[PDB]
Formats: sequence, structure tokens, C-alpha cells
Amino acid sequence: WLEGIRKWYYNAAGFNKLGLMRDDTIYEDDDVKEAIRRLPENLYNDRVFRIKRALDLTMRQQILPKEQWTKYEEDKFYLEPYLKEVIRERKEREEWAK
Amino acid sequence: TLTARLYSLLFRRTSTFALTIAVGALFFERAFDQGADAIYEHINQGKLWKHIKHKY
Amino acid sequence: MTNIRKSHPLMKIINNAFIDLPAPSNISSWWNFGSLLGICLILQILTGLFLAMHYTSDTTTAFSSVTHICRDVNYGWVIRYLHANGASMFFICLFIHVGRGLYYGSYMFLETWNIGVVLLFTVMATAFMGYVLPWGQMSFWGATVITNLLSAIPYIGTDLVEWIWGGFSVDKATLTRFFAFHFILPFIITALAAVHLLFLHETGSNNPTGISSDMDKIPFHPYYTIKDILGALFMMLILLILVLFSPDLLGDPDNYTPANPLNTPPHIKPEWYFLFAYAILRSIPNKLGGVLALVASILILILMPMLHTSKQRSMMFRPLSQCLFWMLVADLITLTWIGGQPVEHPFIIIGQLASILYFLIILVLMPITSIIENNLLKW
Amino acid sequence: ATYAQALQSVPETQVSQLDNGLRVASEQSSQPTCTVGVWIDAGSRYENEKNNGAGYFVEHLAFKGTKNRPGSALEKEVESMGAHLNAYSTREHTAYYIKALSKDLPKAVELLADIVQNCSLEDSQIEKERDVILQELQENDSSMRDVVFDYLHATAFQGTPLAQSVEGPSENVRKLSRADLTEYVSQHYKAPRMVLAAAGGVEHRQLLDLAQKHFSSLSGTVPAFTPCRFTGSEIRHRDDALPLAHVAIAVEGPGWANPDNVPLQVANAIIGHYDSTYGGGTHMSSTLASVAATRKLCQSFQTFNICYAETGLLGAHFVCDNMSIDDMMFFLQGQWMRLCTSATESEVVRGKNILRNALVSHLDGTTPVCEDIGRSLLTYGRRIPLAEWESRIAEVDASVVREVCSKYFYDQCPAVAGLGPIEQLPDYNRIRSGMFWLRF
Amino acid sequence: LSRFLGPRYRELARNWIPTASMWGAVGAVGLVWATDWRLILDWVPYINGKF
Amino acid sequence: AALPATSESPVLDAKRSFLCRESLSGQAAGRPLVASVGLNVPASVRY
Amino acid sequence: REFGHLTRMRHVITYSLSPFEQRAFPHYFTKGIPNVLRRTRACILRVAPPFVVFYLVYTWGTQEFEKSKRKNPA
Ligand code: HEM
Ligand code: HEM
Repeated sequence: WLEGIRKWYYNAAGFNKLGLMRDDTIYEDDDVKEAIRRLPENLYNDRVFRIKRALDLTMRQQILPKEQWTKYEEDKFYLEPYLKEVIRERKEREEWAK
Repeated sequence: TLTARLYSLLFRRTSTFALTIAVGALFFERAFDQGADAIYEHINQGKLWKHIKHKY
Repeated sequence: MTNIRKSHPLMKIINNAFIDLPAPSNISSWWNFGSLLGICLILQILTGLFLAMHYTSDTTTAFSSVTHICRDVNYGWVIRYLHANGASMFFICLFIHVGRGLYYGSYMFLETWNIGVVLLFTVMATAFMGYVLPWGQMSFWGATVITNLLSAIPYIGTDLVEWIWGGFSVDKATLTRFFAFHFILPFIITALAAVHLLFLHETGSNNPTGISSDMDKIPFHPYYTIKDILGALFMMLILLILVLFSPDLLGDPDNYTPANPLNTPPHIKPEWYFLFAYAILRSIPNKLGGVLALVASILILILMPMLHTSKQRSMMFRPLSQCLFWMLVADLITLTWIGGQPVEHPFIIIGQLASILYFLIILVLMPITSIIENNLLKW
Repeated sequence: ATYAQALQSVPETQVSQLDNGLRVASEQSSQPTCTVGVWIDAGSRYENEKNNGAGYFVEHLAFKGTKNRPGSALEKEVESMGAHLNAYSTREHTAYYIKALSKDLPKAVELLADIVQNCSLEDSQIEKERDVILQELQENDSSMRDVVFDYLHATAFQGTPLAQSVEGPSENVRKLSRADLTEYVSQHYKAPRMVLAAAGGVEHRQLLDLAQKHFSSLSGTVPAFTPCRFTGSEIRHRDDALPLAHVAIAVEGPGWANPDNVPLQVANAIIGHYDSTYGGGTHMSSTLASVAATRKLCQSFQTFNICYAETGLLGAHFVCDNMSIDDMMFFLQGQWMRLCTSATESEVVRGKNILRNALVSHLDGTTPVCEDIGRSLLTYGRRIPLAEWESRIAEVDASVVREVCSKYFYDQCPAVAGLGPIEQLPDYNRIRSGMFWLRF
Repeated sequence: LSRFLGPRYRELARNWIPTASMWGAVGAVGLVWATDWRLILDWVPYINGKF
Repeated sequence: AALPATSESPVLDAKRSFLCRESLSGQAAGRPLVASVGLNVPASVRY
Repeated sequence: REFGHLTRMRHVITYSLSPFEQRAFPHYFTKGIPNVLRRTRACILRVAPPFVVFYLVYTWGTQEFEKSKRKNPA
């Protein structure tokens, strides 16, 4: 099934090895730059520590032990609602500009 | 006044200013080149290789 | 009352650029090449000056001057071969730098990327004129071919070619103007590299992961400065091996024959670092089409920030795209080899496919693939 | 009720004229209240440099007392009947309106007939009011907005009676004598230059009878101003103790009638007004307002269209800190040239609606309606009905605005008046250069 | 992109077309003048005397 | 609406000098304060 | 851009040791060799295939060329 290939790509991506749940690997554009800002405090702090861990590991060229690899089924999308809201607001702004 | 109509027609918009600069340069080049060449020809009349070439 | 490092107006920029510059903590070795370029340029400036110390850019004495450098002047051979192999190594690091920029998503930095493209153009032009200077058979004939390529431009083709030549053919005037242009251009490269660094410093740097490292920055001085020195030492190792154990390994021996405008050499292959475009130039049957393809091969780097569509900045987490990028690198190597080879049955078609696939990866395959994993990762 | 029907269903401003030349006007609609005023055609515009400030002095002395109503008795009449008496004197107009109940409209008219015709001008009262004028001028010194606007009028219309302030120089205030005030009230309060306007529940026939029974014995049936000149200049009062720096920039506007007023009021409406205590902030369609709220470089800015008879001032006044004046000038000029060169339809529609709402909402209550009547009968020569205003707004489009702003804004020498920490304010050369766009 | 086109941008274009087009005319005149394009100056009255 | 009220209010700013008995006239409130801020209309008070 | 206007971060504790008490080469080979083997395993299947197909293309071209340069029955 399609979930098979989704899981295969998730495992092959490698950000699960570093402990990152998808949203931590986002390219920070303007909309994203606002999306992090709108995040609540707890989620923001967790994300920043998680990225700190990844940067440390990449500097050391190491990965987490197999156990603490964020599962595909446990990858929470904490940024998708905020980012989607920012995108919708930007689309509405552009439409009003038209 | 002439200058007022001139300004209104072709000096207000900077695009007209640039076009006027271009065409004025194009015509002024001919005017100045002809004038300076005539002046030099007149003051050194009979000396350059233009009063004498027909003699050979 | 205040630290001179952060008080002296001149020391301000140096401290903010190399001492207290916040740099990403997880920067890999692929970024060390950024220093390796600049340092290398200085050698090209340092050596290239001393070649200019003993050099008469004249058709009847340029080759004699080069031989006198390599044979009579005290350790002149050291300077000459250091300079040539340093130019080749400079292009090696330039290609690796562009590859790093493509991989870890550095072309998001826009202004630095375009300035780097201009740097690339200027460096290739400089290397072309430099290879013209020795006035060997390959020097003269490659210069003739490459400048004749400009005749493909419509209308203004012949007049432009004769303008660049400084006459009717590559001769006294061409060499004399090429030497002065080769003198001036590296200083333009230096100023433009300063502009490159100025633009880069405002956006920090792109770590291999691609996520912002604004919260893991480290001081520059005790760190990479030493790592940059280590990289420079490795670069010196490679360069010194090349100079001291096989100076003419990367160079056609035919250049050592004095340039005779009566005998076409069996092969007119340019330096190793240009064939990748030269092969493309050979691929397109149309002359104007060939020149446009040749220039567009380098210009395609400018379009890269536009073509990127994957929501991840870096290539660290995009496997299929990584396979595509390594296919691109293999294509570049294939193009170099094809440019090395003559224009015969087995090589023409290979060059055609190599050029087509090299363009196809950058324009179509990479963005279309970037769509694919975005759909795969539920976004 | 389709809006246009409502404008068509507005009671007409009935206007008549007495033999003396009194323009009597009324707008009886429904209310049991009224505002009755006599809008003089006097002011600091009709004053020589010796007489500067005489209009203000006459305005102050008007309500004190009359021969028929000695002193406080006048006040006793106004307060005991519930009426609110008030006056206002700008550079070209002067009015004394007594808001009152519609039932006691007769007495008020009589009261007004006392104030404007039969004044007192008591010498002791003259000195007592001289001191008050001096202290009130020292008060107005603190008013940054008023001071900056007077600076603008001085630097723009230099060498002309428009430059003269309403209050007059402090020297004159002491040097005015009762003879000058009597001459001013006997030379600039003549019957032809009078407008008796009443709003609220005031039947026109009753108003005419009252005017003929009270204002009859007036002047029978020359000082008529001089066309002033615009002089692109600036006054910079660098004073680095004031917290904020008030700047006002203006260009020669239209005349009072000058139909170009209608498009320009739309164009200024596009710029709009912003300050720190507003709502939406970084959402207003006004680019200046949005940028100001995004960077907080503005404390309070607005667009003014002070328009006199032969000329007028059209521009903007902004209040900001010391380090944001240049950014202000840049954005303000940039928006001006943007409207000048490419105005587009949407913001023109927004400006049309904004102007419609301004004119409609302003004309509520007896005092604003009466003020409109009195001012219209003097400036335009007629009370322009709201239906006509709607008609004049309707045909204004993007091209019309783009052309009128081109004829008023593009490449025009401005007049600048800065006060406070105005060092950051660009010199006149950069400001003048802002009014032309090389990209155009 | 989709951010372009639409109502507002087309009248913006209509407003700026005369200026941009005649700036291009400025550029054409400047180019022919600087480069002395014989082809074009063949068809101007005064400047035929050059050649 | 189109009207910016009248008193454009600067914070970090001083008031208008009131050194007259007449100027003073009226300052004394008679009715309770009522704050009124608004979109498109500046905030003011009334006493 | 200098240190201080970089980010906001909270509840992150960072320890460290001076370079003068920690060995600069802590079990260099013992942990390095498995690390390098793992890194090579991660990327070999995605790095090598294009290079080996390039090698095949190059060798194939070499012979095909020199066969084209060979003789022919006639
Ligand atoms: C951008 C950096 C530079 C590059 C890439 C470069 C490249 C080259 C190359 C490839 C050659 C041909 C060498 C040969 O065939 O033997 C050359 C020659 C030469 N270069 Fe440079 N060069 C650079 C900088 C300079 C500078 C700054 C100078 C002058 C100070 C200079 C002076 C010369 C001279 C005189 C020659 C002729 C002698 C020779 O053939 O080596 N070069 N250059
Ligand atoms: C004259 C030769 C060049 C020099 C001296 C030079 C110098 C530098 C230096 C020192 C860095 C910082 C170190 C690094 O990040 O690698 C850098 C970064 C960069 N350069 Fe260059 N560069 C040159 C050519 C180029 C070229 C050809 C490009 C591509 C068109 C380019 C684009 C970039 C980019 C995108 C970065 C940011 C990399 C990152 O931080 O992730 N540069 N350059």
C-alpha cells in the first residue's frame, strides 16, 4: 500500500535518526519564519532543543541509538496548522492585492 | 513664454527628458563636428591635405 | 576602555568577519573549500606576480621568456609550476564549492549565489587568457578556436571577433592585450570576493542539515580558523605533490612546441577544466546554438534558486534527489572526458546524451523529483 | 432607501437676500434645537500688518457686552435660556453661532443682532482682554500643531496677508487701540459680507422676518483682498528639547470653487490618517499607515487640504521621533508620486467611498450643518447640495486622479515647516527632488 | 507566478506601458547614436553627411 | 470614518499650555469619564 | 548578527570540559572505524551507481572508438 512507500521514504530520509520529527527540517522562508513565531512556548522550546541535538550529532557525525529514533507513526505535525494558517492568510492578502 | 510650453511638452516626464537628450546629442554631434571642422579648415586654409589633393 | 578588536574602525570588520563571526556548529569539511578558494587565489596572485616579474608579452619572445623562467631564473620552475597547478587546483575547489552550494541548499542565499556565478565567469575568463599567455601551439590554436566561437553571434559576430583579436588573427595585439587583462581581472575577482563575503555574513551560513543554526553559533577564532588552516595544509599537500612529482600531469605536452600559425596540432583540446563546456559546444550542430548552450551551461546556476521546490532547504534528507545529484556529477565527469576525446562515431552520440541529460537533471528531473518526496512526506 | 434617494430626500437649504445684502439661509428639517450664526467675511486675510490680530481681538470682545446688554447681562441671557454661545475666526472667516432651542429662536436672533452690530469695545475691558490675549498666545506656543501650521502659512505665503497669523504678533496685541478695533468692526463687518445661517427647526419665513426686524438697521447696499503668491521655502525651528518633531509639507492647492477640489480630496483620502492609538495597524489599505504601523516610525500623521479663495495648501502633516523624519519624507513623497503616476481603480473607489462618508457624516447636528451653510454661502457662493457632491464624486476615476495629482504634485516646489528635533529632516533640495521620479 | 496578472496588475501595466516603451525608445536612440549604426542613419536627413 | 477625529494624539508628548482663567473654563468634569477607542477613528475621552 | 541577537532559548544546559584534560584522540580507531563503516553504508548505494555506470560508459567508448579505427574486410 501507499503507506509502505511513505514509511520507506521516512526511514530513508534520515532525519528520524537525528530525532527530528519532519517539521524540524523545514526550510525557513518568511511564512515559516512567522510559523515558528506563532508557536506556543513549550513546542518552541522542544523544537529548539531537538534541533540543538541534531546539530551536535552532525558536528560529531553520529546518530542516536536505535531506540530514540522518532517513529514514523509518532511524528507529530506541530507546525502544519500554524503554517497552513499563515499560507491561507498570505493567499487572502494576495487576492485582496489583485 | 516659449520655455513654459517647451517644459510642458518635453521636460516634465523624465522619459521625455532622456529622449530629448538623445536626439539633441544626435543632432548636436553633426552641428559641432561641422562647425569645428569648418573653423579648422578656415584658419589653416591652404595647408592641410584637402586644399592640395586635387592638385595632384 | 574598550577592546581594540572591537574599537579600531579597521579592526571592526576583521573581527566581525573572522574572529567573532557566529558560524554554524556542525559545519562539515565541504565548507572549508570556501577558504581554500580564497587562499588559492592569493597564491595565484603571489605566483602570478613573479611570473610577471620576468615576462615579455611579445610574440617573438613570450615563449623564450617562459623557458628562461623555468630554466634560468632562481627557482623559477617552482613559481611557474606552482602557478599552473594552483590554477588547476583552484578550479578543482571551485567545482567542489559549486557542488556544495547545490547540495546543502546554499543557493537560497540569492545575492551570494549570483555573485558567485559572476566570480565563476571571471575566473574562467582569467584562466583562458592565462593559458593563452605561454604562446605554445595549444595556447595559440585553442585561443583561435575559442575566439572564433564568438563569430556565431549574429550581425556583430565578425567585428566583435576582430575586436577581441585586436587585429586580423591571434597575434602580437591579442597576446599583449590578454596579458594586461589577465593582470587586471584577478583584482576584480578579489573585490567581488569581498562583496561575496559581505553578502554572506548577513545571512550567517548554511549548515549541512539545512535548518537555521542561529541558536548554535560558535566563535570563529579558536574554531574553524584552525580547521581552515588544516584544510589549507591539505590543499598545499595536493598542490605540492602535483608540482613536485608530476608538474605537467594536468597539461598537454604539445604546448611546449612554440606556437606556429602554420601547423594545426592533432588535437585542439583546451585545459581540463573547460572541456565540460567545450563538449557541450561540440554537441550542438548549430554554431550559434552551440555558443548559447555553452554559455547557458554556466548560466543555469542562476536559475537554481527558482527551480527549487522541495520544502527542505538541504539535500541531506532527500535520497532520490541525492541520486539525481550524483547522476549530475557523473554527467559532468562524462562531459569532461567527452570533451577530451575527438569528434568521432562513439563520442558524438555520447556527448549528445550527456549534454541533454545534464540540462534535463537541472531543469526537469530535480524539481519534478522534489515534488515527489514532498508528496511522499505528507506535505 | 437606496442611498441616492436619501440624498435626494434632504431638505433644501432655502436662501434669501435682504436689501442690505444679508444672505439669510435655513435648513429646517425636524429638530427642536437650532444653531443660528452670522458668518462674517472678515479675518486676518483682510488685515494690514499694523492691524494684524484685530479680528481675534474683536472676536474676544464681542461676547463681553453690548450697549443694550451691558456686560454680564449678555451672558445672563445666553445661559438662562440654555443657549450655548460660541465663536470662531479663521484667516478668512469669522462666525458667532448661538446654539439654542428652536422655541426661543426669536430672542437669539435679537441677541445676535446685538453682538455683531452694536458692540461695546470698553477700554478697561480692552486692556483686560489684551492681557488675556497675551497669555493665550503664550498658551498656543505650546500647541505644536498650531505653531507648525502657522509656520507653514508664513513660509508658503511669505510677503502676503495669508502669512499673517490669526492672533497677530505679540507687539500688535499690545499696540492695538480702540480706534483700530472700531474701524475694523466698521469696515469688515458690513452687511454685504454677512451670512445669517440657521439650522435645526428654523422656518425660513420666520428667520427672514426676524432678520428684517433685527438686522435691518445695518450698512447700506474697496478692501477685497489681494491675490496672494506661493513661495516654495521652508522654516526649520530646530529645538532638540521637544520630544517629537512636527513637520508639515504642502503645495499650492486649488481655489475654493476649483472643481479639482473633488478629485484631490479623493486622492488625499487614499493617503488617509494614522496615529499610534488606531485599530487595525498593519492592515489599513493606506500604504503609509501600513508601513508606519509595521515600523512605528509615525506617531500621528494626516492629510490637510486648507483651501483659500484664490489658492490653498494641499499636503500632509506628520509627527514622529527624531530618527524617523527621513523615512517619513521618503514614504510620503513616494506614495504621492505613486498616485501621481499610477493611481489604479481600486484605491480610487476606496477614496470615493471615504470622501462620501466624510461629507455625509460631517453634516449631522445643527452646528455642523449651520457651519456648512454659512461657509458655502461665502466660499462657493451657494450651498452645494449633497446630491451634487455625490454627482461630483461619481465621475472621478483613476485617470482623473492621475491627471489632477500630476498637475498639482508632480515637479512642484513645496513648502515645509518643521519644529522640534527636525535635524534629520532632509534639506529643501532633497525634498524638492522627491517631487520628481526618474523612474517615471 | 499566480501573484501576477489579475485586475490590479493589468491597469498597472497599462499605466506604465507608455513610460517603459518610450524608455525603450530612449535606449534604441542611444544605442544607434553611440554605435553610429550606418543602417539607421541612412534614413535621417542631416546625418547622411557623415559617410 | 474619513475623519481622524480631531485631536491627533502623540504619546511621549506634552499637553497644551492652559495658563489662562478663560482657558481653564470647562476643564472641570461634570459627567463621568468614558473611553472610546476605535478602528479608523483615534481614541479620545469625554468628561 | 553578532552574539546576542541570534535566538531565544530556554531550559538548555550545556556542560563542557577544557581541552587540557580530555584526550584529543579518544579511542580514535575503536569508535572511528565503526563510524566510518556506518557512514559508508549509509551512502554507498546512493553515491556509487552513477559512478560505476560512468565507468562502464567510458570503457565502452574506449573500445568502440578503437574498433572503429580498426580495419574492415573488403
Ligand atoms: C585568478 C587567478 C589566476 C589564474 C586562475 C591564473 C591562471 C593561469 C594559467 C592557467 C596560466 C597558464 C600557465 C601555463 O600554461 O604554464 C597562467 C599564466 C600566467 N599568469 Fe596567471 N592566473 C591567475 C592569476 C594571475 C595573476 C594575478 C597574474 C599577474 C600578477 C598572473 C600572471 C600570469 C602570467 C604572467 C602568466 C604567463 C606565465 C605562465 O604561463 O605561467 N596570473 N595563469
Ligand atoms: C572566487 C571564488 C570564490 C570565493 C573566494 C568564495 C568565497 C566564499 C567563502 C569564503 C565562503 C564561505 C565558506 C563556505 O561557505 O564555503 C563562501 C560561501 C558561499 N559561496 Fe562562495 N566563493 C567563491 C565562488 C563561489 C561560486 C562560484 C559560487 C556559486 C555560484 C559561490 C556561492 C557561495 C555560496 C552559496 C556560499 C554559501 C555557502 C554556505 O554557507 O552554505 N561562491 N564563498
